[PDB]
Amino acid sequence: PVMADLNGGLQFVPELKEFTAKLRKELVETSEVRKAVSIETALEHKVV
Amino acid sequence: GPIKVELPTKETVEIGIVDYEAGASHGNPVVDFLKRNGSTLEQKVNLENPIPIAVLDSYTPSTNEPYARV
Repeated sequence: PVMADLNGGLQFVPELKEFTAKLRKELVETSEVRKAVSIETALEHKVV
Repeated sequence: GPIKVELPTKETVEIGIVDYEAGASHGNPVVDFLKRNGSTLEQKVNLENPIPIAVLDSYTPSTNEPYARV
C-alpha cells in the first residue's frame, strides 16, 4: 500500500491554522478598513 | 474644538483637537460624521412624566412708561 503526499509542502509551515487565520484576518481587516474609509470619504464629499 | 477621552475614573481628559477648515461648502462634514457614527450627549434629561407646579395669573400694566424708564 502506498501513501502519496500531494500536499504541496503545506506541512512545513509552522502553526498552519494560526497562520491561515492571520492571513484571513489581514485580508478582511484591509477590505473592511478600505470600504469604511471610502464610504466616509464619499459622504464627506457629498455633504461638502 | 477639543477631543477628549474618557478615563477609567469617568473623567474626560483632552487628547486631541478637531480642526476642520473649508471654503465653499454645503455643510459641515464633522457634525454629519459624528451624528451618523457617535451618539449625542444631552445634558437635559427629561423625567418619566412632567410634574405640574402651578397655574398663575399675571396682569400686564396699563402703562409701559415705568418699565421703559427702569
